[PDB]
Amino acid sequence: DLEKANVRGARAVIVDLESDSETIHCILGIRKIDESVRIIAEAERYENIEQLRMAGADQVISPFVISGRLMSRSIDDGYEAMFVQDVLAEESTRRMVEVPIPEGSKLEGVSVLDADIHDVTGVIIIGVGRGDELIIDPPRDYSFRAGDIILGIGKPEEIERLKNYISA
Amino acid sequence: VPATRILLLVLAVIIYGTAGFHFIEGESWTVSLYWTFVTIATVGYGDYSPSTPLGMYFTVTLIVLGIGTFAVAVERLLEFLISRHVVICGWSESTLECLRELRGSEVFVLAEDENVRKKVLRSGANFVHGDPTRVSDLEKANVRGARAVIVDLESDSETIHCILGIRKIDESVRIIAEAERYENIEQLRMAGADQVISPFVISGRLMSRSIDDGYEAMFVQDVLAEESTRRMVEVPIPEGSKLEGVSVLDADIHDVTGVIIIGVGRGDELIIDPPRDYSFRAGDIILGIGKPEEIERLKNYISA
Amino acid sequence: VPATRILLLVLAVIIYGTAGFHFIEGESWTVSLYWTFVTIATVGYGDYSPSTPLGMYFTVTLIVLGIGTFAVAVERLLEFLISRHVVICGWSESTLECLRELRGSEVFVLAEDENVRKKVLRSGANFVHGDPTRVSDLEKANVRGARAVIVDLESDSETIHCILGIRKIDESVRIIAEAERYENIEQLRMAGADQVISPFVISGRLMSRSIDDGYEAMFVQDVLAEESTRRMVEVPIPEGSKLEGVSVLDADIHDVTGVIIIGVGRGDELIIDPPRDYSFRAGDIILGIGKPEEIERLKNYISA
Amino acid sequence: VPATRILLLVLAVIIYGTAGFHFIEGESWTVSLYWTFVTIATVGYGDYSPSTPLGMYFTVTLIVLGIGTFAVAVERLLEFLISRHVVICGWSESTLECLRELRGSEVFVLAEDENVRKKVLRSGANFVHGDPTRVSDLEKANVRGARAVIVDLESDSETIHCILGIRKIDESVRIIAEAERYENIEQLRMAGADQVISPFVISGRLMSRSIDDGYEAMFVQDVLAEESTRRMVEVPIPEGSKLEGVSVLDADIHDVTGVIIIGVGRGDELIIDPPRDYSFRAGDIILGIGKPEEIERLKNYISA
Amino acid sequence: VPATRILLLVLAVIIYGTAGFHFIEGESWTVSLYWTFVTIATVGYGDYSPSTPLGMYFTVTLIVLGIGTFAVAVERLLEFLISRHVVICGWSESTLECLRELRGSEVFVLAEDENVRKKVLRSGANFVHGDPTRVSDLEKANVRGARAVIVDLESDSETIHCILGIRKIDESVRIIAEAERYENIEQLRMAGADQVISPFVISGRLMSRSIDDGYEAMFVQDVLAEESTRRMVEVPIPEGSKLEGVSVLDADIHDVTGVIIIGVGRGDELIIDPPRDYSFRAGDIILGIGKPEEIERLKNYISA
Repeated sequence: DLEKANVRGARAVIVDLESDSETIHCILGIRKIDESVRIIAEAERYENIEQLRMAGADQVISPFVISGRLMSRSIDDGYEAMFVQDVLAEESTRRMVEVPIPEGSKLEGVSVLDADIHDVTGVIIIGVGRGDELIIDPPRDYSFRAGDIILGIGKPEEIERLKNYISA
Repeated sequence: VPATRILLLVLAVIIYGTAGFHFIEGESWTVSLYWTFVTIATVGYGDYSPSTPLGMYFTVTLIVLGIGTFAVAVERLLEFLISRHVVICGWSESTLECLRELRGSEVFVLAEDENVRKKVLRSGANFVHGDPTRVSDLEKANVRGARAVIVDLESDSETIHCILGIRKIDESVRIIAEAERYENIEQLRMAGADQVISPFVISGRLMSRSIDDGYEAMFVQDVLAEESTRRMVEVPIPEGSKLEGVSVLDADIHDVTGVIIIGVGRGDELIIDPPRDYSFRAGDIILGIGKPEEIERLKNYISA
Repeated sequence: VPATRILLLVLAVIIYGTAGFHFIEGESWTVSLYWTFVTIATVGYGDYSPSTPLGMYFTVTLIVLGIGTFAVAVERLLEFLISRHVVICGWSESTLECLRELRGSEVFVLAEDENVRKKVLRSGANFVHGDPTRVSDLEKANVRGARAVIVDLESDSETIHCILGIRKIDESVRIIAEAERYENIEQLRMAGADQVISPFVISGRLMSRSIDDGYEAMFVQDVLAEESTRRMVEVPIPEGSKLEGVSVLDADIHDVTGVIIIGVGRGDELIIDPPRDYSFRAGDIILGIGKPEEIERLKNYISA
Repeated sequence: VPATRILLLVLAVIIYGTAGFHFIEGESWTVSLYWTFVTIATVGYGDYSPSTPLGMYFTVTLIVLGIGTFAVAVERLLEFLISRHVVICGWSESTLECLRELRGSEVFVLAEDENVRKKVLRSGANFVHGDPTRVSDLEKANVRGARAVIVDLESDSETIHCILGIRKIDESVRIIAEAERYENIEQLRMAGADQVISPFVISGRLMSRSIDDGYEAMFVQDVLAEESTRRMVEVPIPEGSKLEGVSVLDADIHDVTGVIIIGVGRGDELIIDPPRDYSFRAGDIILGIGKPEEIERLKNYISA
Repeated sequence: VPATRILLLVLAVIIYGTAGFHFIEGESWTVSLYWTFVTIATVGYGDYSPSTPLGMYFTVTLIVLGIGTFAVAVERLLEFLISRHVVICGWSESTLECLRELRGSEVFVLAEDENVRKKVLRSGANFVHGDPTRVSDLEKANVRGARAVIVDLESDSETIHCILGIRKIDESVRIIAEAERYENIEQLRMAGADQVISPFVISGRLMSRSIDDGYEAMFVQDVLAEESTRRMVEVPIPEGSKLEGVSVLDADIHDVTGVIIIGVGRGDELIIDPPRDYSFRAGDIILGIGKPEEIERLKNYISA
């Protein structure tokens, strides 16, 4: 019944079943068929995240851990929960985006201090990602590479200015 | 048997014994009271004892009627001799991780299931048995003196009922509710919750944004964890600081400190990525991301 | 162990101790009996005690055989020592509010469920476990001597069945029933109910008369609540009163007393807004609304 | 704790107390033993008591080590000092009326529900908790030594399972089963029930024959009741009677006695309204209807 | 109540009584301490007793506060004065028969239900309440030191989850699983099970091979039952035996010993009906069927 639903030709599989044992079983059944498809799982318990990542899921998203950490941090004032719940909605004025660095750009080897993204463009640079790691608030000696992913927050005019600023 | 009834029964035995000994044996009221206690407790010093046949018969009756009554009374007596807090209504996984993050504070848990008391007492929180929708059981768990109430019940109807019960008790306490469905967010805000945290909407948007590459989910689940090098903390601008009237363009907080100023909040409104001519005030809550050394440097920079 | 067997065992110990002390130590039968109680109860005054080696050995045997036996006997004894009524058949919300207003009297609640025992005993009524449709379980709850029986069961067929059972037991008691549907009011009155109260018909009529403005529902739910200023009282006309044979036009109750005469009743009939030619009799019940000062003025007005 | 170990512990306390009092206070071994019992039992007459500081300290140690030990010892001692039947599997209304008709005989009841023990013990039958389909619980209820087992379970599958369990235990006992459906009669006979009583088939045929006038249902429900003047009893023809070889046409039992001979049975076969040339034997069971005077006359007529 | 707290409470009573008697009645500290013990133990010799009204009142207070406290203290004191295991995860029929054959060893049954405790303790195993999928509830049941873990849960996903948890705890223990479907045997072996037993595949193959005549099912269910005459035994070849380097054609086990050589095993492989050129080694396991006399003859045959 997995091979019914075209897992081989797919580009991403999202696994959210009724329990976590069923999620690990379905992830093993998916990895039986296509060993390179992207799997996004969902952990119903905190202990099972390393098991869901060992079983084969590329990205594990645990909603109850995020909910508990946003509940415990909103006792005083909930600016963090407001930030998290408002940056994700595709209706607001500011958007969190991923902008890739093309080959032949103007920022090969350029450090983030000399690049000066926030004053020139207006995009808040919260992280520079590469491969399967994300470096949140990178230090000033961080030299860019062609192939890095810049994760930022800004108005879409600032996003267009950032794409035109890093363009080759 | 209710403790108060046992109290009356033992008092009646005491009156019976004291009056009987006084009238039959002719000892004073005080001696007779003392003799009655000594006898029904089975101490029996023998400094006083009946010397008449009637007194002997009476004493046997007091022994039979009084020793058991006194024994039950003493055992019942044994039982009675032997910032603010946070109240949690309902038991789920979200409240479990919230209770993990709330160590060092006094936490009550109001839940209907009796067989969760072991995990509530192991997590470090006092368990209060009851129904969270009922006002009397809400009241017992000290909703009045709390600083925040966290409501996570099975459905949204019970959550709205709990929020309205808490608003019937205390109109000033903080309610943090959790939405199970998307459309009930505005209704949970209408009932009186101060902030509604909808976890399945966040999870669905992260699962939708994690198709190409999952940097957003990594960012959220990393900065919410208090284990990384960078921490999301809110610094307040104190009364009488160097930053009143100064815009963020004149400030350059990321240039002088190294924290990433991702938002400035006032009251219950937050503006993410504020524009350059946004004038700072005293009381605006700065939401930033940085190392704790940068956090202490930011506190020293915005000082009075 | 059956209580009666424990009784025999303790009596046997008492005989053994009394005869032994009498024969070995030479004290009177009465002193020996008293000494036996004092000893096996572990009181031990010491006014009497053995003075011979045989008596000492005997006393140790009595201690071993008697103290445990007496202890078990007293604890078993503990268990046995430790207008007219109203019977309520079934447990629901209507009987709950009826029990809330009926404080001070003796109420026996007859119900099938055993888990309602704690809430019945906390509301202030003696719980009688049974089936309200069975005749034997009705006779267990003392229906014969009661002054009213309130029937409210799960369906309407069960209510007619319980009414038929009570009428098989007693042909004079007052039965109050609750109808679930409008069609069964005549069947409940034919089966023997002295008054049928239909809550859903009242609720539907109030919900349909509350569309424009709901002063009818406010009037009903304010004069039935015993916390408001005005109360709906029934004031009976005594024999030999001043108002035997006067019309209600000539009597003029409202201006002289302050009460509002909404109706008068006789036997099992009621005349709402009685016309001016209605001549009063003795024994009539006056249904009125007023402040309790006006109620006492009306009561002093209709005196003999 | 094993009783014998408690015995050793109390003996050790007794040795400790007796030797201590003898050596410290200088009383005789016998007095010291007596004092030890009086003290550890908490009797405390005070005829003997310590008079030295060492004796006082020692006595407090004996009190602490000895009173609990003696208490546990006496309570353990307390414990040591202090035709055939019919088994019914399952509890229904049919078994309730069967148990009403079976007064004076020893009846076991094997049922799964624990909350029927009160009505089983009130009806006059011993209650055995268990599952009737399991062979161990079938065995406990003494199926081996019974004379008849009556099976009335919730369905026909459980009834057939119970019949096969009883046939696994005893192949000679009598099983009386009840069919809930019509088509399972031959299967309940295949499993091993000696007679299958299908009540809904009898009820349906009486309800079908009672449309015009209900004389058949009146006849059945009247002659089965042991309250009418006529009774359906089975008389056996004894060995060596006057009726062997004599046909019913030569007999004229209704002419000489007045009973109505409605059937003659042999073994497990019954022929209702037998023809005139049916030759009687010795051992044929005559099924008749008549008054008990006619029954005694019929017994005197067919005698040896 | 913790024993140490009860200790403090009784010490506090002792201080209260001793100081009170000393100051009110004027006896020495030692006599006052002794009197306090004699009184709160309810011994009451009467060698010392209060002689003033204040002392009498005080004594009644000590009696009430002290007798219960002392009683609880002595009972608490009473308490202080007076190969490797196999873990079974889940409870079903297969684990029940496995527990029936595994008598003599130590078995820890880990199960979610609490009502299986009595049948687990009656089958002869220590019950450990928990969830077999959780890692902490696995580590509670001592999986680390066991010699085999038997996993049989409700579904196959739960079985794979429990196997992954045990492999996270221990990488050397032997895991035996039970497959519900034929597709999950390879997933259970990849997840880490040392042996997967599929009962439904064996049952389906035996039911399909029992159409013509069922000698296969009789063979399997007779050689697995340890009540028959023949037993299926594994006989290991020791180091230094007489059969190192001989073929099975030249060894000729069956005529000289009487056993039937159905297969030989090495490591984790098995060769059923091994060909005649198979040369024996040391450490090989011989799987055979025979009478125990033939088994002992084979064991003496393969000696060093």
